[PDB]
Amino acid sequence: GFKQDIATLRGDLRTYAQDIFLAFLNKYPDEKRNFKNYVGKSDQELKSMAKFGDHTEKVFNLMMEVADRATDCVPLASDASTLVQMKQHSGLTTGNFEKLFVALVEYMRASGQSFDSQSWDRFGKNLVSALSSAGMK
Amino acid sequence: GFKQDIATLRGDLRTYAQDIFLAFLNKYPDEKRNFKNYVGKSDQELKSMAKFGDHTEKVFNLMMEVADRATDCVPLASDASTLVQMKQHSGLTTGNFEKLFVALVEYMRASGQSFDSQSWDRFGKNLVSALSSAGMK
Ligand code: HEM
Ligand code: HEM
Repeated sequence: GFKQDIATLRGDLRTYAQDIFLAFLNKYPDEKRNFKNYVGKSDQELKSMAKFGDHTEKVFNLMMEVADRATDCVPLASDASTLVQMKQHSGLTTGNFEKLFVALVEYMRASGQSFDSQSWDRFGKNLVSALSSAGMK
Repeated sequence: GFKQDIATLRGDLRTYAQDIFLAFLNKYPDEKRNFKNYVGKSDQELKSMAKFGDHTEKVFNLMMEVADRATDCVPLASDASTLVQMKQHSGLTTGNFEKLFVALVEYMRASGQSFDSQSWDRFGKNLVSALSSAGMK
């Protein structure tokens, strides 16, 4: 289930983080514009870029902690507040996070591994809800 | 405390894993003989190899899972058994693990962060005991 999935992703986190974030950027090409120097690059070029590798690893390290601290796929309010107050996320909305979780769930369903994709769908919706209550537009 | 330390380390797992492993190898150069692929290389050469980062991240992820499952810094006997039965740990003794934790605690005390270095010292001692009880020489 959900708890074992966190363990599965952590076991190969660098690979999963890059694969899932690329799936997001390719499913929603407009989301590349939030990032500098991502446009015009294929996936293998992105994986060679320092800031891509560093950001995606930090995204997923923290996301797995938020998932780990949730109860029944509902995140702690404090984790939602933490994500809203990050200075780097100045011009983000919940829609950016919504789209990331649609791509993540789609990646899990296509993967052939036994992820609990329904729980991740719930987790993504509940995190978006928490982000809005914490102050994200 | 200890539980926050796990969250700090997991937040930047690949970076901490490499720096701590290098601190171990450089404090105890005899231990590098166990890692034939890493002999003859400086710190920056090792950090530039993908296989070094990949290995240290996987190892450190498992160490954090063991630490997370411990009670009062006492690891589960089942986790100690997993570590003893791993094929890559054939020929290791509890002395190798003791040296790892001396270097870990030294690294935490020098880092200038608010790690609970005393709890990690206790966890290392209790892990060494559990490894003996699970069959390690
Ligand atoms: C979901 C969990 C996320 C976490 C934990 C997270 C975390 C971080 C962190 C630690 C940084 C470091 C600042 C830096 O050096 O760039 C950062 C920057 C950044 N993040 Fe995120 N982020 C998340 C989601 C997103 C999403 C969905 C977007 C969508 C656009 C995004 C866009 C950015 C951007 C644009 C930067 C600044 C780098 C740049 O200007 O290209 N993040 N984020
Ligand atoms: C709590 C402490 C430790 C944990 C959780 C741990 C875990 C692991 C894991 C998961 C692997 C396989 C990694 C991979 O697939 O690349 C591994 C390999 C290995 N470990 Fe450990 N280990 C620990 C302590 C040690 C110590 C103290 C030593 C020696 C001083 C050691 C020596 C080795 C060696 C030689 C390998 C083979 C690496 C290779 O050939 O690629 N381990 N360990």
